[PDB]
Amino acid sequence: SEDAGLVAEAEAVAAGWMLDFLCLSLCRAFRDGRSEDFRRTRNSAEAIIHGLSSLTACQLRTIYICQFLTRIAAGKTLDAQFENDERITPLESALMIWGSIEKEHDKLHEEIQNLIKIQAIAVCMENGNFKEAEEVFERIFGDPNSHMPFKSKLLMIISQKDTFHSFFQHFSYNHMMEKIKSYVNYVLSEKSSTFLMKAAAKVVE
Amino acid sequence: SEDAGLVAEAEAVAAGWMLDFLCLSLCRAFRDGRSEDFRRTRNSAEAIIHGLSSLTACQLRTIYICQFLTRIAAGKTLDAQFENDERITPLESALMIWGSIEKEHDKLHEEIQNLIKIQAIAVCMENGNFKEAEEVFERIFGDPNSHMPFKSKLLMIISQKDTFHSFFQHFSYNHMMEKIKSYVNYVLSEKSSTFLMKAAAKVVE
Amino acid sequence: KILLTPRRRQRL
Amino acid sequence: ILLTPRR
Repeated sequence: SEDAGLVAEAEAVAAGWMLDFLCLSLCRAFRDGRSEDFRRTRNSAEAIIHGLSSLTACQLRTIYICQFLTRIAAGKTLDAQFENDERITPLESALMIWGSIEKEHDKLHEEIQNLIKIQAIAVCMENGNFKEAEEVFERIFGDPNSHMPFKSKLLMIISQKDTFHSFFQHFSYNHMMEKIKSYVNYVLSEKSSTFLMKAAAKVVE
Repeated sequence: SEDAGLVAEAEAVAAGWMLDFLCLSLCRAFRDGRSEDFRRTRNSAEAIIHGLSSLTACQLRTIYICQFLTRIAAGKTLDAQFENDERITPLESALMIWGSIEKEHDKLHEEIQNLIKIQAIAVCMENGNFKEAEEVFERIFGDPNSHMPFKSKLLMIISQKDTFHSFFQHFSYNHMMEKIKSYVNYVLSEKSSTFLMKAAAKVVE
Repeated sequence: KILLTPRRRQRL
Repeated sequence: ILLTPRR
């Protein structure tokens, strides 16, 4: 039974099951705001991911989804460092991740992208970090002459150097979280039936 | 539309399944001398244990086995502390767990037990910690009921700082490891029928 | 590489 | 303390 090949093939399969189960759990804790459960599941997800020796496209997407949720959960923590470049704030790191998944769902993707960009600037402005807002803006909106949705609105706001703006009340941190929770509901609909959870659910049903 | 309680119960069940699978992976890494796999799998098992909501006798036993193997693998690392009592060295810690596992105290068990005792002493001496070596002897061989051929000889060898005596050449670390690996093979045969590994073996058969 | 857990900008 | 040691 201990044929190395067959064992290697089986362990890849089992690790995929564990990864999916842990992503499911991370998503639910995220949605529910179960902060301690989220931390535990995160530690487990991280270890399981570090243990992988191979990646299907589905596994890579699942890793991205876990990374995305951990950046978003830390979005107001301007001192948390998720990239080698210590300048990159957590919501900027979330944006970079988002730029690798769900592109084919273009309307929801654009909506979430825009809200993250808005709040990447808002969290700096509301902290009184006006210079950092300017630097974030430059990194996420590219060439100053390039045009992008909400860019000119955000430049006006940054230039006024006030910790409060009405625009950030409408496109708020809570509104961003709600759109992201909608995306999380979608991941849940797709993954709530994966092997490990479905098997566990019938044991306790 | 999901029930938060059934979900949490299902997550606790999956955690037990993953515990069993990771234990198997830990054993195979140990057996094969795959040091990095061992460390990564250790990290995974450690995180996953926090998903349990209770602990059955089987699960405590499973955790013990994992704990045992990690102490053994860390046997030469006098850096590592595994007990609240800072004086207990890794092989001593292993020894304590070895006496905790619900299992038959047969010939193989006593043999592994004594080999660990010997090596607990030998690594202290290899480090020139001769006084620590005597204290270790006292803790693990001080009991009149803890008998072993050459038990007295062992203490004299210590007292005379004879790190490279023929006794230690013969009852070596590698000799200890071969006997333990032999026991690990048994655990592998016992646990290869647990849910996750069996399901995965079936997928790939 | 930073995976799921971050470092602290306000250190060293 | 479970599997990973204190230093």
